[PDB]
Amino acid sequence: SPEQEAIESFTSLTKCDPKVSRKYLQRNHWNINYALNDYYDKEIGVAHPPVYPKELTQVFEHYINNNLFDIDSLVKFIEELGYNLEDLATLCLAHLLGYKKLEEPLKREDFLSTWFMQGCSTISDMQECIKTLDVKLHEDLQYFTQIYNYAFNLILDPNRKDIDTDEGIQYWKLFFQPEYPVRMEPDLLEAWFRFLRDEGKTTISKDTWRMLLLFFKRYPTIQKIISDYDETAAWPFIIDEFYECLQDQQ
Amino acid sequence: SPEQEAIESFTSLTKCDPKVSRKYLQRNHWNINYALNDYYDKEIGVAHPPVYPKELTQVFEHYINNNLFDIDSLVKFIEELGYNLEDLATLCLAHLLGYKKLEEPLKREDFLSTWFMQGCSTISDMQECIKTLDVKLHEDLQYFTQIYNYAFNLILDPNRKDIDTDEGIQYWKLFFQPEYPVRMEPDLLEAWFRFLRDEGKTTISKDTWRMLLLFFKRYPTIQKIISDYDETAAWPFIIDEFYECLQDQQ
Repeated sequence: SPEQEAIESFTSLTKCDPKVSRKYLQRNHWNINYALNDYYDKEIGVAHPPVYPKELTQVFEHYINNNLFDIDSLVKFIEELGYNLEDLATLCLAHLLGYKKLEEPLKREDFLSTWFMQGCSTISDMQECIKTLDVKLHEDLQYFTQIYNYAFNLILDPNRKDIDTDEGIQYWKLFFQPEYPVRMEPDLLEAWFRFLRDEGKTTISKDTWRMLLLFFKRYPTIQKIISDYDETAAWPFIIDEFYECLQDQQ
Repeated sequence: SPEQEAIESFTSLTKCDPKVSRKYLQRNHWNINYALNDYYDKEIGVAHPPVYPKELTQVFEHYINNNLFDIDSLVKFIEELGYNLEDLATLCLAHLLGYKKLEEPLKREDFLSTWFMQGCSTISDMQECIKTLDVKLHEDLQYFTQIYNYAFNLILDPNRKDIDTDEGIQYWKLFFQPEYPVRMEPDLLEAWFRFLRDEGKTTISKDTWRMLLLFFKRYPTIQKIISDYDETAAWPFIIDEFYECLQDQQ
């Protein structure tokens, strides 16, 4: 389709949002020549201030790959900011930017609007923002729980309902560090990892992921489990089995 | 099915979580008589502390209607706490409790676990919690935006993609009060409501709802719109049409 082709060309040549491509084409009777000419005439500079500061759109465009802000852009981006893909602060960023899955490319409007709302246009600003979120992860339990539950949804592969146990263990190790709001005994954590490996549990469901945070806040030590745990409560089976194995191990 | 019937009876008689009903039945060879007897023997009180303080499960059970914590329970509940269904603080509560839709009943484990995580077991505790969230709505822009976007998803009727304009106007009037982090001119807000009514716009889409927050943060006054607004930017059509009507109205 000739009109579809024109939008795609315009978007490639200018690196603009596709909605903006349709607007320039509509204003120029869908003739790409006149649309480019209209558009550039506008860039030079009775035009209007851009929606977004030039510094900000430049960041986005710097990391875009083939018209897409895709997982590679993101890794490159977080790189520049001073983090790793598997950092907890990166979950906070991804949550901030509205990622639903790390594989889906990030919309240009989602990037620009997010940073603009936070008053950021430079790498250096973006850095201060993320640092402030990382403080909130250490200090606000509601925000900590949002991110903890979010992490599962982001780890979760296309067309799967559970995560692999190695990735869940990798994240548990980050989330249950005592600088974060859910403090628990290290022996209990180590016992949990050993149990999952002994039992050869290969996947973790969303129920288990969520209930484990509640279980550790309720029973933060092995002695509190042995002492107080109610096997007729509403805990998942795997938590009951963990209890039986702790009680067997004394 | 006899086993399904037994779970349902047990759940009715005890007001316990259905997972707990299956556990007591499994421990008593699926004979409801022995299961009740096991269960009550346990309540009296070498039992274990309950998972949740008695004060907390009592709150839930006080508001439950016919085994369900349904919209009527919720209205009754928020009533007791000192709010109205249409309060912004109630969106914060609903978000806290994990409502996805106000019509779906709230799971017993979702109620108990939420309050327990927040260190609350009494009405009075719950009150202090909500007050603290309401402070966060006034002071934290990221939390304000989460709740603003959440509100649309909660207003959104079963099997519909857009909200009615009257409900969106009702919420805009609450969200764009100057005590909240997005400050804008009252004349502009009034012009927006008048435009939507003049144009006879009957529904608001999720795109429009979300972009309006960004539009008001970018152009908080009518003079800033007239002066700076770029009709070739990525704004929704209805925002472009609003601009044309503002420029016509001078």
